[PDB]
Amino acid sequence: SLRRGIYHIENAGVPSAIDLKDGSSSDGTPIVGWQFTPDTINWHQLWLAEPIPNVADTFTLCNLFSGTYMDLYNGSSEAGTAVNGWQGTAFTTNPHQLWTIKKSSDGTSYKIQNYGSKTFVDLVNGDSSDGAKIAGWTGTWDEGNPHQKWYFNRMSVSSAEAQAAIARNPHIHGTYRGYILDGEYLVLPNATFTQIWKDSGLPGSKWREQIYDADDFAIAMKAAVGKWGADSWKANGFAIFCGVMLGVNKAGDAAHAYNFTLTKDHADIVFFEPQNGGYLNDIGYDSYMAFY
Amino acid sequence: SLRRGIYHIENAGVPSAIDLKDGSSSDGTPIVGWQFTPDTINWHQLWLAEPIPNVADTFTLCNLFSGTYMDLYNGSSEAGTAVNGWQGTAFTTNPHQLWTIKKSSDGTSYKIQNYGSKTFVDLVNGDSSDGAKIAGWTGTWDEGNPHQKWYFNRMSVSSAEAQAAIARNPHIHGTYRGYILDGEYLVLPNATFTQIWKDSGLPGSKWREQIYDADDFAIAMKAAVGKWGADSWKANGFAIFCGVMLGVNKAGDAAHAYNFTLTKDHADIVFFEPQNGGYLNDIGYDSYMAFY
Amino acid sequence: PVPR
Amino acid sequence: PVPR
Ligand SMILES: C[C@@H]1O[C@@H](O[C@@H]2[C@@H](O[C@H]3O[C@H](CO)[C@H](O)[C@H](O)[C@H]3O)[C@@H](O)[C@@H](CO)O[C@@H]2O)[C@@H](O)[C@H](O)[C@@H]1O
Ligand SMILES: C[C@@H]1O[C@@H](O[C@@H]2[C@@H](O[C@H]3O[C@H](CO)[C@H](O)[C@H](O)[C@H]3O)[C@@H](O)[C@@H](CO)O[C@@H]2O)[C@@H](O)[C@H](O)[C@@H]1O
Ligand SMILES: C[C@@H]1O[C@@H](O[C@@H]2[C@@H](O[C@H]3O[C@H](CO)[C@H](O)[C@H](O)[C@H]3O)[C@@H](O)[C@@H](CO)O[C@H]2O)[C@@H](O)[C@H](O)[C@@H]1O
Ligand SMILES: C[C@@H]1O[C@@H](O[C@@H]2[C@@H](O[C@H]3O[C@H](CO)[C@H](O)[C@H](O)[C@H]3O)[C@@H](O)[C@@H](CO)O[C@H]2O)[C@@H](O)[C@H](O)[C@@H]1O
Ligand SMILES: [Ca+2]
Ligand SMILES: [Ca+2]
Ligand SMILES: [Ca+2]
Ligand SMILES: [Ca+2]
Ligand code: NA
Ligand code: NA
Ligand code: NA
Ligand code: NA
Repeated sequence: SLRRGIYHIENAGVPSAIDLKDGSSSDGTPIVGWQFTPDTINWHQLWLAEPIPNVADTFTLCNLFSGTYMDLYNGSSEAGTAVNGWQGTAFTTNPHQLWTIKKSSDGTSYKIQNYGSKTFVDLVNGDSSDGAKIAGWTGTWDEGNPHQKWYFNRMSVSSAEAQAAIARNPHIHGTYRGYILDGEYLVLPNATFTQIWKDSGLPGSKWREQIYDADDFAIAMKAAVGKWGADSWKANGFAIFCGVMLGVNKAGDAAHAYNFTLTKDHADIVFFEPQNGGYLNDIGYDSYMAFY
Repeated sequence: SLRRGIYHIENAGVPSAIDLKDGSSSDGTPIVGWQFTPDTINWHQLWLAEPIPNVADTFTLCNLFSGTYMDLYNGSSEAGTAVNGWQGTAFTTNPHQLWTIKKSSDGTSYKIQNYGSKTFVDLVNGDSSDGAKIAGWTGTWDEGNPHQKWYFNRMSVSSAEAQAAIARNPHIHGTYRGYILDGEYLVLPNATFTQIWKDSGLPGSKWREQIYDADDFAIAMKAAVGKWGADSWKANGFAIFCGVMLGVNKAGDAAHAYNFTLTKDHADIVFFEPQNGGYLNDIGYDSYMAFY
Repeated sequence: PVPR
Repeated sequence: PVPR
């Protein structure tokens, strides 16, 4: 089963992602194929999949940027029916905005079927052009047709997955306690994490005894990433991943506060020094507390 | 013994505080008597007392706003010698900036003796006027003279005192853990705490599921009070008191994030709801974690 | 539970 | 100790 989370949905035949054109929130904004840059935020190409209770393998797909939903125009079963962004809600009964998403016959890519029409999301003619039509189209669950096959590239972690990444780190103190704040987190590329730090004003901040020391830098960086999340995205029901840690040195006679993020593969954490924007696999402290 | 901390130093005879005139950081800025408003920040009238190691009951007195030190001009023992703000450091050997501070003969007020001159801080003629001269003057430890007696009104708590205030609160969960970040905290009047909240932009922020929910409001308010501390004061070696708490309801099936501050008497905590600027003695949750 |  |  596809898990709740944020996905970059990439065609199996050509390197085009599912893109809400210009990120527009207007009802009837086309959803098109468009090229993408790996290890960036692809602003118009992130989709929050919300599972519908009591309907197997069926979701709403909310564009993270617009807050509008993938919508099969008037729910038509005609091949070539427009797929657009449309206002909706996460747990709608509107079958225009309900999608059954199950593994294709290759067992790695998915097919996306409209719950009402039973037609499939189709990159028409496998066109790799920027702005290529995506439509509802006749098809079957089992056929090889790459026009209708989609890799769901997972961009988010659960709190359970973030907890597992911390737990397998070699720099955790015996007394460690973690405090989880949210459920599902967008994982930032370091390039984006760095840009939020640069735009925070922290690079210019000076260390001062107690009044602006490590704990002030680490909390300011978490607040900046929280503010950036709310200001950047119109969808709800996720958070941005940015942790605060307190740590103690080997000798047990000095402590430090810092941030952490996750690797590309979501398996491990990486420490971030908000006083100089450095990423470290070893920051010289073992964490005794985190909140994220 | 006077404890390390921040003090509002009020004459025992007339309601004048020790004031660094216009808060100026210029060397030789007069220190004068000036009237004050209780339950405000008296911006030019707060003094950080730093104990000198291996010298009994002897301190530097650093103006919180200017970051400059109470200085007996050229260390003269002549009655009427100027007391000014002057650049220095927290642990100086300059006897112009070293003050022996011990209880007067009334056992409640203090006298302030220059370590070098052995003359006392004196509100000349007990003048209650705004801008009245304060000078080094002949005197004795035991005499009743109110010109040379000073109430040290304590404006800060230690981390130990903040921990005690939390521990005697009736809304702490059995599983509570606290994480202390700094050593000595300026306690804000609610009027100032509220002003920092109003100027943060949080009053305009909307609740949004995960992406800007209670934990985002509480962390944003702590970051705002941290930023205000660094931006407002030039002294180092203290922090501003503002806590974050996570709490769980009676039924154990809902949790919430919020802030807390301290009462005027420094004995108890008060909860602060950063989503509406309310102060509460009961916020409907029992704290299972705090950092402050 | 988780703070909201 | 205390974080710095
Ligand atoms: C190259 C081409 O691929 C397949 O045709 C696709 C279309 O496939 C789908 O629709 C057709 C009916 O038009 C049929 O229902 C099929 O089972 C279904 O997958 C469709 O993807 C369109 C739009 O992109 O492109 C092609 O026409 C295949 O059936 C054709 O024989 C041919 O190999
Ligand atoms: C009203 C006045 O109070 C006292 O005199 C103070 C001064 O007191 C201090 O200095 C004098 C010498 O001038 C002496 O050394 C005394 O022990 C010491 O406390 C001083 O505070 C000045 C400046 O404010 O004001 C008064 O002159 C007292 O000794 C006088 O007899 C008289 O009662
Ligand atoms: C927000 C906007 O993002 C980029 O433009 C988008 C564009 O982005 C994708 O396509 C471009 C090339 O045109 C790159 O491959 C990006 O990596 C992709 O994410 C599309 O989403 C289109 C259609 O919706 O909208 C554009 O605004 C970027 O080029 C802009 O400078 C800007 O940052
Ligand atoms: C920062 C400045 O603070 C106030 O003015 C100070 C003044 O403050 C004290 O005296 C006033 C009356 O003049 C009130 O009692 C305050 O409660 C006191 O704290 C003095 O410190 C003088 C001399 O150093 O400097 C002034 O700037 C306030 O009146 C101003 O509006 C302003 O907020
Ligand atoms: Ca939350
Ligand atoms: Ca601090
Ligand atoms: Ca600290
Ligand atoms: Ca949140
Ligand atoms: Na349209
Ligand atoms: Na379901
Ligand atoms: Na002067
Ligand atoms: Na001492």
